[PDB]
Amino acid sequence: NHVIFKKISRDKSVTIYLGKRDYIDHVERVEPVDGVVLVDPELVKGKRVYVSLTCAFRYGQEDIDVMGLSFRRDLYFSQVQVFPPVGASGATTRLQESLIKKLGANTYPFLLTFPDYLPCSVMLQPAPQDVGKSCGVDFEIKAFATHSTDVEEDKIPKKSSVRLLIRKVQHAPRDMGPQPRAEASWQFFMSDKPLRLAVSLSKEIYYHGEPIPVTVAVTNSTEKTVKKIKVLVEQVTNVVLYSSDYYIKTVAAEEAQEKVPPNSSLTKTLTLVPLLANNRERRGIALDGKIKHEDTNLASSTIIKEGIDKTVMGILVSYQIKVKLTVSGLLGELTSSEVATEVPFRLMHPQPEDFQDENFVFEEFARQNLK
Amino acid sequence: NHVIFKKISRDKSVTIYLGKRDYIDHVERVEPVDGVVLVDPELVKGKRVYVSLTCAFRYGQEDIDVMGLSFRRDLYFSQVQVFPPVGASGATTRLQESLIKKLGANTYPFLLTFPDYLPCSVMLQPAPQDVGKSCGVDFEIKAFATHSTDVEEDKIPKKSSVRLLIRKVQHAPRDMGPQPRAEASWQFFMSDKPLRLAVSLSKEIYYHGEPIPVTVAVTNSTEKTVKKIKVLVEQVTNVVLYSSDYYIKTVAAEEAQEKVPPNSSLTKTLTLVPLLANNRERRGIALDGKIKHEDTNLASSTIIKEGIDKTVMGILVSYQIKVKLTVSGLLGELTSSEVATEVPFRLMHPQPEQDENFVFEEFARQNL
Amino acid sequence: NHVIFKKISRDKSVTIYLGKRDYIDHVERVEPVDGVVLVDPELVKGKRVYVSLTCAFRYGQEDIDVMGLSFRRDLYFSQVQVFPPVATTRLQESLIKKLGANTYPFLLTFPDYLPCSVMLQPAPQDVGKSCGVDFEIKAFATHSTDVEEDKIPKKSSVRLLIRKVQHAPRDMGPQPRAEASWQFFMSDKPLRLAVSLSKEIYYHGEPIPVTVAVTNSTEKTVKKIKVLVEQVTNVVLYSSDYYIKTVAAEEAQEKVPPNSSLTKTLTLVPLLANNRERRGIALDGKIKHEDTNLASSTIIKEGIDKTVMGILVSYQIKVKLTVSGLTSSEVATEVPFRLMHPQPEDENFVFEEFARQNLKD
Amino acid sequence: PNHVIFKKISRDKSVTIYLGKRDYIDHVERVEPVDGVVLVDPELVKGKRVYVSLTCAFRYGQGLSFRRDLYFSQVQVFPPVGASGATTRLQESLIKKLGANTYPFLLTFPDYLPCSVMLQPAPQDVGKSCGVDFEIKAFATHSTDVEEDKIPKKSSVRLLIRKVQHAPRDMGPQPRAEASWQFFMSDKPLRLAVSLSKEIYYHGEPIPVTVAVTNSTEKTVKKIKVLVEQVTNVVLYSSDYYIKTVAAEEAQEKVPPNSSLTKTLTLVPLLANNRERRGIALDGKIKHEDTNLASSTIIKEGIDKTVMGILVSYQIKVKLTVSGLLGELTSSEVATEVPFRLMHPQPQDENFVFEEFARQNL
Ligand SMILES: O=P(O)(O)O[C@H]1[C@H](OP(=O)(O)O)[C@@H](OP(=O)(O)O)[C@H](OP(=O)(O)O)[C@@H](OP(=O)(O)O)[C@H]1OP(=O)(O)O
Ligand SMILES: O=P(O)(O)O[C@H]1[C@H](OP(=O)(O)O)[C@@H](OP(=O)(O)O)[C@H](OP(=O)(O)O)[C@@H](OP(=O)(O)O)[C@H]1OP(=O)(O)O
Ligand SMILES: O=P(O)(O)O[C@H]1[C@H](OP(=O)(O)O)[C@@H](OP(=O)(O)O)[C@H](OP(=O)(O)O)[C@@H](OP(=O)(O)O)[C@H]1OP(=O)(O)O
Ligand SMILES: O=P(O)(O)O[C@H]1[C@H](OP(=O)(O)O)[C@@H](OP(=O)(O)O)[C@H](OP(=O)(O)O)[C@@H](OP(=O)(O)O)[C@H]1OP(=O)(O)O
Repeated sequence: NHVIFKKISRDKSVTIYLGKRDYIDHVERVEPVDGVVLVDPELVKGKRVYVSLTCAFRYGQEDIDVMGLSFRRDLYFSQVQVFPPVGASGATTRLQESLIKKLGANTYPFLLTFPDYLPCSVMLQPAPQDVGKSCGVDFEIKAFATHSTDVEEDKIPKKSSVRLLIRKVQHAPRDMGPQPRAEASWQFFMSDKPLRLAVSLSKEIYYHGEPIPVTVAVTNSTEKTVKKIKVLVEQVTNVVLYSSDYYIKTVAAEEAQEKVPPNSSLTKTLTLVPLLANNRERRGIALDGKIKHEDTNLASSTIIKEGIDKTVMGILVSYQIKVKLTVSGLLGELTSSEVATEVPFRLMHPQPEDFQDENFVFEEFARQNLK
Repeated sequence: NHVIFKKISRDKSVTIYLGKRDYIDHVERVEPVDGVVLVDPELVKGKRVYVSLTCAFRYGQEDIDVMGLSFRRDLYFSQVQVFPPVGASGATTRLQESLIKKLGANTYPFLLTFPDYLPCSVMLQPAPQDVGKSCGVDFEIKAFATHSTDVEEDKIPKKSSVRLLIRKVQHAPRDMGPQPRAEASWQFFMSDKPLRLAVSLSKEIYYHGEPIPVTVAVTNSTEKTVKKIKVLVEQVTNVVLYSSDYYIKTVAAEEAQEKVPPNSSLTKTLTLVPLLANNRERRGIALDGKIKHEDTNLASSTIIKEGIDKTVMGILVSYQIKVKLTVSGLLGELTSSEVATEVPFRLMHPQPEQDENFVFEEFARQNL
Repeated sequence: NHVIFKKISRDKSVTIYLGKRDYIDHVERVEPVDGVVLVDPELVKGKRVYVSLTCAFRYGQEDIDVMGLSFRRDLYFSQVQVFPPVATTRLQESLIKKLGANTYPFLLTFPDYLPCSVMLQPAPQDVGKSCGVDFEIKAFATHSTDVEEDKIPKKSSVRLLIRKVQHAPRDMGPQPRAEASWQFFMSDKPLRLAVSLSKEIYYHGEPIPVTVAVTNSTEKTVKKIKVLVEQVTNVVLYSSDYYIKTVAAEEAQEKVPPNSSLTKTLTLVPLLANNRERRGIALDGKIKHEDTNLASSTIIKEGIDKTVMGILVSYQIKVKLTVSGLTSSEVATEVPFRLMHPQPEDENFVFEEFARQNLKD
Repeated sequence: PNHVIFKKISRDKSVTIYLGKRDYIDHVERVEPVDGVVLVDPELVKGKRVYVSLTCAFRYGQGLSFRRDLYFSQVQVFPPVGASGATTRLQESLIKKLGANTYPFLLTFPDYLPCSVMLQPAPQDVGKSCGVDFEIKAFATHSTDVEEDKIPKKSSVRLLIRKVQHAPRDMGPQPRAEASWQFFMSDKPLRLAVSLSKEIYYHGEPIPVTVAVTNSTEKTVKKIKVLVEQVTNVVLYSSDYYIKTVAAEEAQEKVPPNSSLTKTLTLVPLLANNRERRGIALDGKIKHEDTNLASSTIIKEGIDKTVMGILVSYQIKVKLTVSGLLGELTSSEVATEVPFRLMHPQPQDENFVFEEFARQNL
């Protein structure tokens, strides 16, 4: 059963059908938006019906289209005509061809393609402690009807329109970077001996929901005890349009039970899973959708393409493993600083997959809320 | 108008005020860091506020897909309590007394002294051709607030803290004593006939921006021609912690093509001024600050104190005048020889020398 | 039968005879090099013959298409004249008698500030180049003309690469056990590891009785115990190369469950013989020679800068505990000890080529 | 112009062999095959078979003490085999110019052979004469009795050709060496850097050796000597070793305390430089005029070096004579080596002049 997402305009004149809510970016290419518009022929008599794909960065408010939104920047706009029909007006995908058959003769196809220079779905609502405002990158699919007045002013009524907020979701490319690895050593004041920390991850790209095995090697040649080893997944968010806001938040944390006594070395693998589920507080962190929606996750790592200015991504999201060592007789006595190293990794969704029609269930596009 | 440098914590609970960005080391003693912390009493209710001075050597940089590798050694750490007041700083300066008056109650003094065994501000980012990694000696003044609970679980909150990267700048001492010319001579025998090179400087210590008069005296009793004379100021950098990196870079150069023929002598005085300004490329040379900052200069000569192991200086910086003579060899020979000598000198900043009217300025140093 | 080691110059003008290939350093003093040079009087007419003792640190090897890079530092040089002649040992007096009237004595002494024979050829996985400390005894002839123009002809010379071998001193103070203990808290409950050796100094070939005592008051299980002899090598001239290699190992699968304690004594013998791979380890001679052993522990003398030793060699017992954690954690600790040769103590002479015997696989 | 053709005739005049060259080019990628023609007297080869063999052999001694065959190949020229038409223009042209009793042969070289190398020891040298020889032999076989065939010497003719090493299309990285010495009681180093313009030099080409002495010592570098040393390793039958100076240059410059000199000396390693032609690896006999220094051996990937018979390599040796040193603070020389390779440069009918194969003497 292929689930199809539909939304109908206030005036019932235009209905939009999409195969998915979420379209895959796997770096090499992006999945195009293929769907159909079902028009009521009586209600579109002498009208033109279009479908637009808009990518926009917004800052100040929670939607690209709200009265007195502090700042909007359009990253991409594309528009096609569905009605009256253009060319052969035959489908291009099996989904379209199948939907046209299942829905009848007032059904017209549209295909809107994504370019390679766009970010993925990223948005952020600040927590009470955070300076800076709500911002996001939204993807709007809008089917709307236009008509002519005798005074020579075309009209685009809201009641004749349907807008869907789709997600552009980051899935992994064919390859991945070298095994992440860090070495750090500290010689404390009045010490002749190093505290050595080595950190390794199994791989460079992890999937949302996948456990991250952080292997930690503390070599303690000091007379001090490592009292605690904390391993964090930190999310780093840089708003790079309108306002240079910066967020760094723990989205996963594990504290080892082992201490590392003087003149000894411990090697240990801690497993973390960075998940929105882990976080009571869903504000102050880069998400791929609205806080109130259930299908909303952590933002995937931004992947900047060669020779694309990072500013047109709007919000930069990166992840790192932070290993923090609490050392006895140190904080207050010999340092006012932390003992930590970071290892960067990328977090995204898994690689994508590699005769008769399908059986269609219809569902309202509106995403499900939490509880 | 005395300019005062202020910086405020993310949470606005703690603000730090310093008389200067740069504290003078003149060998005999180092200028202490005297300043005040302005605390918001509502936001530090039942908290302690401290100020630390940390000197640390660091080695390692962030390369993409290159293994993360870092080394830090603390060369000095000191901490006083500013709030609630106890007079940890043991006494008062006029600057503190004046700033307390101008800023209100909730203003509390701190004094952190430097010892005599520390290097001065030295750091280095490698150029593409250079083998080793970014390293430096940093001086951090940090004002931070702790809770009664933050001391027990060792998570001093970042938003309640403010850190300034000050410079420890090398000035010459007073009572320097009268100064010998820095001079040497070499006899290069070529077919048992001497090419004599004497190099002389006016003095041994020069100041940043001061012209260096290099007198070169070539006495050529050989049958060969000195075809070319190059005079350089070379900076020599030895990283002496974690990794034995070595850099030698020209920071000033003068080339005459004026020639010294057989059985003749030339004396020539070239003036060179070693300046960071002269260098398009600001990487691969020891600086006293970040490349991107405007107030950044060439590092001063390291001054190792009696009975201090040079390794605790982290980066050794020295300067020398290099004289290169291109010598012809015998007429119809497709190639010539080059002889060179060095004269060391030291490069540093000059000897040092009712309320005031205070202008307040963000600590952040100006970019280029 | 006292075996005497001889070697002759290309031109047959100078022949050198030594009592030994290997001279004993027992810390208090070093055995001096006493030998004789046999000259052909026809071929040395109006020439001077000298014998030099050189100790030198060397760094660098010959790699194809890799930039040639070498460093040499002489740590000691001494020279005496043997011919024409200018104390004596019985060995010299006896050899002079047995060899004839063209035989002349030399004595070269070692000072107390030198390392012992240490060298290293890197294994494929190792960064850093071949390096070593060599001891050369060289007999050579100069002409009345060679002193005026700084040339010494190679054919008139003969060089022996002797070893300076580290032995323990005599009348040594009695030895404390080499022992440490660690408490590894896991959820605020201690895993205690004690490691103890019978003594501080062991001899090459001597078994090392390592007593390991795990007291496990944790809720976790010690799944596995590894006990190693590790050799640690620090090149402290020219390049700060670092090598750490297992030269002996025992791995029990013996487990220590929660709220229990196990004591075990393993015997290890750190030997070059144990190691198929003879590269990447500090040796007292060339890999290809049969008499070659593991380097002895470096013995730095009071107020001697360790850098003039060239290569620092130390040994330690490493204990690794695999501990459960639901995979597992591994904790490890070291106990240092020193490894060297035992305390030290006419004839009929057999003559033998100095050249050391290779490994007839 | 005039293509010179090398001919030799059998004692009995029955078989004559014609070659385009005395010397066949090995340029690493491939080796030039031996293409020639045999002219038979049809009366004197009536009912006989004529063959041509290419033999490569290592020899040691002067019966030869030791011989090892490195390669053997043989073709039939007479009676004619297949079409019997030429394969090269040289053959086709020679057949036309010489007549209908002329038959072609092609003998190919494989890639696993050394080049022409031989050595006659000097009086001071231990070890005997040895070399790698390349023989082209045309001979007739016949049968008078059914129990055997016979190979008479008078019906045969042998040429000793050279396999000459010419440079490949590529070249190794620029040769470079650094050496430093701390003398006993000297805190301070004597540094020597050596560089060559390139990795491959040609016979007769000047070698610019750039020498950089940095003298931080209180001693004087009194002399800088630069040698081209030839190193010869006999790797069959007897492990003989020769190292000989084939070129030497001494700079006039001294390097005084706390100074540095950079200086380029030019050397040309040539057999001509050497009065003594014995004890050095040559590409031919001492007595012949066209004889040169052996080219550098080029060992191919996965070929055991022993089948090369004689290994020849070249190096630049730089020797520094230092004051107050030899006798006082060392019994040793101050020197470094930089390896390089030495070989020959990268590599209508014609009008034929005929010449006896025998090489010209000095
Ligand atoms: O972001 P942080 O890790 O907290 O540290 C930064 C960083 O300082 P360091 O990396 O040298 O510690 C900035 O330097 P850049 O990385 O941007 O080059 C520095 O800026 P300046 O050194 O140019 O002053 C800035 O300080 P500032 O507040 O002046 O921007 C400082 O942040 P902190 O306020 O935490 O020290
Ligand atoms: O390299 P060359 O220019 O040919 O000269 C060398 C050199 O002697 P000279 O420099 O006096 O000519 C060798 O000694 P050094 O002078 O380099 O120290 C000498 O051998 P010795 O080292 O034993 O003196 C050797 O002669 P030999 O090969 O007989 O050892 C001789 O080379 P030639 O033999 O080619 O003359
Ligand atoms: O010709 P040299 O430059 O003097 O060097 C060789 C070489 O010494 P190196 O190893 O230092 O190059 C031999 O050692 P290997 O090269 O074969 O490893 C060594 O003999 P050992 O192998 O026994 O050390 C031999 O001396 P000898 O021929 O007496 O055995 C010695 O040349 P010398 O004969 O002049 O010492
Ligand atoms: O032994 P032979 O049957 O008489 O052969 C000789 C001999 O050759 P080999 O010694 O290499 O076997 C000559 O050698 P040398 O006395 O000259 O060293 C050689 O002389 P060239 O190399 O000077 O030519 C001559 O060759 P050729 O006939 O070309 O003059 C060649 O003759 P055969 O091959 O005809 O016997």
